[PDB]
Amino acid sequence: NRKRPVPKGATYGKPTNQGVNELKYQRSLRATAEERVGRRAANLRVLNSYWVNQDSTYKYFEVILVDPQHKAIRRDARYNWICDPVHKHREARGLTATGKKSRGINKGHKFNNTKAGRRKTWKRQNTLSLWRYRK
Amino acid sequence: AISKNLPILKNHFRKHWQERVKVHFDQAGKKVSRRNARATRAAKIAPRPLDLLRPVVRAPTVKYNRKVRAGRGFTLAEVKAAGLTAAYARTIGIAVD
Amino acid sequence: GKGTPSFGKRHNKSHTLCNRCGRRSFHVQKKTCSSCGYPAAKTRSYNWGAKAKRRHTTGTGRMRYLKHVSRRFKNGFQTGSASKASA
Amino acid sequence: AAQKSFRIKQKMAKAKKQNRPLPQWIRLRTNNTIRYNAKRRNWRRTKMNI
Amino acid sequence: EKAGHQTSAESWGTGRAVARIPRVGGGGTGRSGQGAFGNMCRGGRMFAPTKTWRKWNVKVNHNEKRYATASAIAATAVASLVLARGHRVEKIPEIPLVVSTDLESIQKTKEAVAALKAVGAHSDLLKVLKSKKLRAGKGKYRNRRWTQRRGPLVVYAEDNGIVKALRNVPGVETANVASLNLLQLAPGAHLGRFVIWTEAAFTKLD
Amino acid sequence: AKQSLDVSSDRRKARKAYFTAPSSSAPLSKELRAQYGIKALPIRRDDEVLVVRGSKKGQEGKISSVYRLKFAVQVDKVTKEKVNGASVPINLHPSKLVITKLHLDKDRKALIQRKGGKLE
Amino acid sequence: VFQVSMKANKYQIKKAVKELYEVDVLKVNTLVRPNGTKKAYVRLTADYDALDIANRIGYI
Amino acid sequence: AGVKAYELRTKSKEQLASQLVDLKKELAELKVQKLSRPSLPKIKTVRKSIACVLTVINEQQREAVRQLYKGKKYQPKDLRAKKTRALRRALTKFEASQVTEKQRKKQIAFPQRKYAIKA
RNA sequence: UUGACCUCAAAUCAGGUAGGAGUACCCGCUGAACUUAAGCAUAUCAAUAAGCGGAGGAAAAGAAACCAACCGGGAUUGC
RNA sequence: AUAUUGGCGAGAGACCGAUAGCGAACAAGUACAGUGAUGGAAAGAUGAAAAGAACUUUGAAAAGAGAGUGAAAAAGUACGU
RNA sequence: GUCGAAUUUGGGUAUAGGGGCGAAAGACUAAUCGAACCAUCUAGUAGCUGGUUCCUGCCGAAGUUUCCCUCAGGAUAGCAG
RNA sequence: CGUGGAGGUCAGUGACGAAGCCUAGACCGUAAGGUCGGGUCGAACGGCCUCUAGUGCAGAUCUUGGUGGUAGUAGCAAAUAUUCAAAUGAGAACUUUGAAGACUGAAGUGGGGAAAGGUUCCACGUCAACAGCAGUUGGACGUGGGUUAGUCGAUCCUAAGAGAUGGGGAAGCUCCGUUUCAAAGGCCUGAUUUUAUGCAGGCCACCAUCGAAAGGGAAUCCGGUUAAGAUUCCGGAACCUGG
RNA sequence: AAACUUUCAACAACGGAUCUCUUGGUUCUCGCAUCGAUGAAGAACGCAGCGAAAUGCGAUACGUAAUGUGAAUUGCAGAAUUCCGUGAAUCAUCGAAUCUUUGAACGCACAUUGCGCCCCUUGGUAUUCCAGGGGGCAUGCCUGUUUGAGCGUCAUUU
Repeated sequence: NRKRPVPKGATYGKPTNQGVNELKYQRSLRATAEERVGRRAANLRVLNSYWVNQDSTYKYFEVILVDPQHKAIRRDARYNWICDPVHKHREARGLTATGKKSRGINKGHKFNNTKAGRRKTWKRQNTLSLWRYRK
Repeated sequence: AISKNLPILKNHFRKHWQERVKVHFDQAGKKVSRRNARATRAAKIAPRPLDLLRPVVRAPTVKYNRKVRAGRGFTLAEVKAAGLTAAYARTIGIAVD
Repeated sequence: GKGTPSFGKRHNKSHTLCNRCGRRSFHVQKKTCSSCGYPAAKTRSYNWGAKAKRRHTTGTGRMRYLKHVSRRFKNGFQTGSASKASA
Repeated sequence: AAQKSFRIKQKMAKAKKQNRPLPQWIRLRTNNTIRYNAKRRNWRRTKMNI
Repeated sequence: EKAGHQTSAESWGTGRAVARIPRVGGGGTGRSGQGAFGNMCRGGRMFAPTKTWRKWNVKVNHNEKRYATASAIAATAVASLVLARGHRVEKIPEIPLVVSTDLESIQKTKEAVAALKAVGAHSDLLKVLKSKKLRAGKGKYRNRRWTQRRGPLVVYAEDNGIVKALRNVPGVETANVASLNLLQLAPGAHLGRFVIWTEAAFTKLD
Repeated sequence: AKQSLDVSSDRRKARKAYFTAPSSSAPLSKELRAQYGIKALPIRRDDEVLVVRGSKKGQEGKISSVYRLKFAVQVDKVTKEKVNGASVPINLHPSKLVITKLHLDKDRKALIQRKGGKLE
Repeated sequence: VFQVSMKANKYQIKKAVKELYEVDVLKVNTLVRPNGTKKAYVRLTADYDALDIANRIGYI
Repeated sequence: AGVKAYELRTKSKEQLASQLVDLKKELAELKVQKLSRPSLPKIKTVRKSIACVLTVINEQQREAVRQLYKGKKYQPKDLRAKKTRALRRALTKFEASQVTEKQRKKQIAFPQRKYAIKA
């Protein structure tokens, strides 16, 4: 789990958020796997990942990456989309399979808090829209 | 605070509502800016009808049954009934759902 | 004396000229400039200080490259030479 | 400070060049609004702080 | 929104024989120790700073809007109301004024103006070109430098070029029957306007 | 009235574009406009010019130097003498001037026809 | 005495002067002037004198 | 007026190199007499002549270097056009316009047609 | 002893790429308190401000493991 | 199709008019203070054109009195009113 | 008072904010500390003091009821326009 | 009633002169205020029917700026010190020179430096400003000149300590350690005669870097010389390192 | 009665208010998509005949090359006649170059303008010493090439 980095356990707040040792983080270990690997080799692009093994202390993953600067991927237009600059650091913005699941973007009434982006839906629904002609 | 005879108003203006206020001064300016987009489309889209033709399809739910609205496409049964194949409607400018 | 007599015992230097911004914020003992950060690989700029950021953003120097970028795109990034039209 | 460094001296040499008043021609220029050297620096009233 | 609030000041409290308004920190600049924030200070924010979401435009009932315009159209007739806004039409055979539709198909300004002066609108034209004074307000250097009176207005059913033949001469304005702007038929909320009708336009009014 | 959406009518920009403008205007006489079919030309350093407005009205001369900082020209003979004995030229704005003799080497020999002229 | 370039050193002073004025150098002493320039004292050998060399280039 | 621009273009490579020392020496002479009297505006008009000849050497010298690399790939980096970093990266027009086998077969077989309504 | 496979490496090997800046909009992580409750511990402020990682001219979402139960509709986005 | 006090290029206003309006209409993130993170101002309008005062006299001079320039210096640079 | 020593001190270095260091006095932490400085939230909240910018005409009060962790406050009724 | 601006109107006023300001001068209104005459002054402004608001002032230990009485007052009283003559100068209790009288009494009121200052150093001319008196005097003003190193130091070594790799944490800005779970290096002989330097053996294993111009450290002194430099320049006489 | 205090007016002082102007700010709206290892943003230092500052620039230093306009700049000095013509201009445009020391900072370092290594070349009686000139040596990672390591391990004669 994700223990708070607060020093000596002090939280300096209301007695509501006084817990340190029992917080669970908001992204899967799979997302951290892409982050630590997609950052070591910046010349590559993270495509996907999957579970391979595990133990009491670690969770093992093998990440598949593509090279957009390689001429093989530059041609063979099936995979040209990975060469576009808009796909730079896809996993950093949570655009992978685990990314789209960790932030929970899916179709259905079960996903209304996060259906088009948690912040964007909040701002869209929490705002005052004033027209020129006040009806 | 409250007093006298008034309705009990609940105004949701407790957050920092001022930093997010989308005023719509443009409106008419955007209206002209969208006429330009529509006008320029009519030229480079060839002498085409612009919008496609949408099916006549019944509205859902209980209240909206007396009226019939426009759908998104002609399925495949109607497309096959017309004789033309599925993908030929898209080229000829008929939407398929 | 905590006042005037203790203000004459100060003849050392804590900070010195920063080799990256020259603002004399390079702490000697800490080896870290307090204004931009050095030899850190990133210039420190916090959103809680807005006047400080406004003092070092683009536009406070010379823009030796970006004064021409708008002009270069202003035509379309041409290359080569020019022709002779008349006169 | 006697046993100086070239980095410090290069800054002091810059200060010596700029420690001058306006040449008289400046005041006679067309549409001139400058009448004094507002950047004047002296070793008594102000300190350079290197 | 950041005006006056860029200066970071804290109140000095009590015990220093000064006003407890926020005093800025630091020293050696002449601004240090001065007032800030409060509207009583120098350089501080104005009281309740004006904000963009004021009600600039105000809605009007569509039927009511057509009612005042219809009333304004009736004000174009009746000689007494016309003279109440200048509009020197004292020498005119009758009101309303009806002109042939050929005025719509006039192309030259020189012939266009001569057409109005032949009818008798010359005095209204002559009323303009003498009132071109400056503006008393400070807005005279806010792109509102010059002001004139309002000359005769021309109502035409089908455009044939009259709009460009009168858009340069001062005071004269052109408007179709469809538009019939109320801001033109009763400027300054005063009834009565010297509107020049045409055969085609006067028949389409009904 | 202004019709295009590219030219400003604001006083602030109009005056700004005038004072802070780079280096890059007098009309001609009745005979020149009846001989060359052109109304206005830029001013040069070798032009004969006659004054039509101002106190020194009617005194003709040749421009000694077009002084583009004051936005005015200096006629050689039209001058006023200082008290101590020296004399200094007085600035003249070319719009209040009338050119009678031109100086056309090859370019002014070309500007005439481009503006619907017929030269000599 | 010359206002030599800042980047130059006594190795590059002893050779540049002897290529222009065809006179050898006994020794070079160089200091940095407090105005932002560099000064260099060039003492030629006894086989030449600076008087007829200073004026022939123009300054005397 | 110093030197002109296009007159020394026709000059040979060796002759231009010797032109520098001709200008370079007289600069050393103009410094010597500039201190003698407090007026010498002629130094500016020919210090712009030493720069012009230096510029012409580079434009002639780069052309020979460029002609050596014509026809073959991997030319020197500065010879390559600058653009911007993003434009130099990403996909070339051939790479972007390339299409797969299956999608191309659909394209020729079923293009988008043009039509209208008359009756 | 020779010749192949797999794994790990070496070089100022050939060719490439990434770091920083700006962040007004956009994608996430982390994350308070003043304050409201005319006290204060849930609550509200707030899934905010500060801090961190990441891009583009837009970003995101996007052809349903959808909404509905209705004579059913039919990618996403915004009013 | 949506947003965009950042960058470029423009058009505007029942906005402010220089103790207001951006901190800055001016050599303004400038002078300056702090060892530091940081804080941070004051300052527009002589005249159309310097024609900004030759020359006489007094005084050591600074300046004064004349003269003169300029419609007007009860416009003389510590200069609109 | 002490003065060749649990002496005095220069330079480098280490320890930092509810944290350092303390032969302890809640002492020192760059004139500030039983709890540092700077910027942001922040124009923090106040039942508590002060101020709250022209004329004339007409009408014109209350410190009382009930309730409230309510008694230097509100709500209700009253007086008043 | 009045103030900043907006629509309309009076073809309103105005450089033979608007606005603004002064005026124990006049008129109107109970009053908010309005009108006129005179002086000053030079570019715009006013009445009316409406609209709009950053619209009125005596004080809030109110913001900014300026000026008063106090007041020509308090005071310019520590460090035992002044006097005469001449010179310069329009202008000497203070500048210079000369003659006296004193003081610091060499743990200096003397000679050099470290940190710090940055041209204050020296020369010419000069007094509007600073030197809380004055001043032809200055650490002030305007213009110039001046700092010479194989040997003096920085350069190099390392102390307390800082910190980069390999690694391990941390969402992360970055944190731990720095020889620890890293296969981490160059190096003399020989080959020579395409071997340029490769190649065949003997080999050693330390194991980034920074960190103390009073810690360790290779080597020089004397005489003389500028307005201002010297263990640096001139002369003479040395020693060390690399080749 | 004077001096002195107070009030008013005339003039003259300190002072900067009032009116009028602005080669500014603020807000809205319509368009565009152009930072950086081909080494940016920023910083230091220097460049003009006579300038400190702003501005421009980088010993090619208020800048060079090219195109267009077309006879100037200006405070002075100076240079001109290049001005009926591949030519002025503190002009405009800008498609070619230069672009100091730095800076993500790139050989290692950096409150020491310190210390290194490799290649080419020149000089100093010199592959091994010194100096001058020119060009290189940062890390993570991708593809390929070349050298290797591993009874991890496979066939083959011994």
